[PDB]
Amino acid sequence: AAIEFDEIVKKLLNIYINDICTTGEKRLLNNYEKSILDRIYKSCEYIKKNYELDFNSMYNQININNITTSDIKSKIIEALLIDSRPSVKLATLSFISLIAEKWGEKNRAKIMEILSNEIVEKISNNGKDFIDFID
Amino acid sequence: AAIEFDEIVKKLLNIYINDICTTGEKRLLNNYEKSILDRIYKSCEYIKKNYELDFNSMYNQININNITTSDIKSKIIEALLIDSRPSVKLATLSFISLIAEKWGEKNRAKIMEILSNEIVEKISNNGKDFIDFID
Amino acid sequence: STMGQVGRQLAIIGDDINRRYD
Amino acid sequence: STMGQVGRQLAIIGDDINRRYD
Repeated sequence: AAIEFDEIVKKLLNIYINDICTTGEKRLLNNYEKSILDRIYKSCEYIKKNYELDFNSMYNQININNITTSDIKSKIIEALLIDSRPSVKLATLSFISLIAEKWGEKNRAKIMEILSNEIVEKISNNGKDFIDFID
Repeated sequence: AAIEFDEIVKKLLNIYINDICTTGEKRLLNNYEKSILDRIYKSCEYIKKNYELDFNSMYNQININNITTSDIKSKIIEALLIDSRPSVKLATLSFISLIAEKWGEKNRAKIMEILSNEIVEKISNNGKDFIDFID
Repeated sequence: STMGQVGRQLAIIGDDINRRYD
Repeated sequence: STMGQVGRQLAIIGDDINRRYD
């Protein structure tokens, strides 16, 4: 019959349930975890604001068309592979956060499969030192 | 060295970047879409509050251990397969929202692969009538 | 015949939603 | 030798972050 709103509903339902998932996840964090998570939001926003042009230049490097997710992942992780100070972890995470912000029209999967496995493991390594750095 | 915070960092980084993704997605919605999405949040919260025990009973039916994601999906979709009025779509969506809220410790994927493909298509069908129902 | 309980209840809730939204 | 530009810049930003957080 009238199909002209079908895609809108599908799109808004995915956004809606992904958000409830996050809420469900946050709800089971204890207060210490909630406090660290908050520090992560704030530090990354600070870094994204203060290195905006750096990040824009870096963004244009990986927002080209002739590139796969594995290649983007390789470009981004390269700093950590040789230098894993928490400052670089924060820079790397903040950049990934910027990409997430900018790829709103893409499938969430194409941001999450940048972060997942190797990069998140590399950042999580010595997580205590990372937490100590931002807390 | 000190590994005892590694899993916490990994967990909080997944929650953090999934949330930024949502924000990136919401940011590119136009005002009409933002208004419909808001109606979805509110209607579902209303239904979840008003049919709490119904939903708890239904929840216990699919929160057992001897069950796969495909079976859970089959149990939930069954109402729509024969009765696709918007009221049942809203009930179905609200129930899925409840599950998302309660499975905070599970991988997000095990909520999202309930909704994705067949169920979201079934709800999105005649989306206009669905929007008209809640707007 | 007989739906699974979950679907049976969602239809019940659905009917009730319909009745009050009128 | 020479990192890809992205990694080169993240390391640059990283150094700068380190300097101010002191």
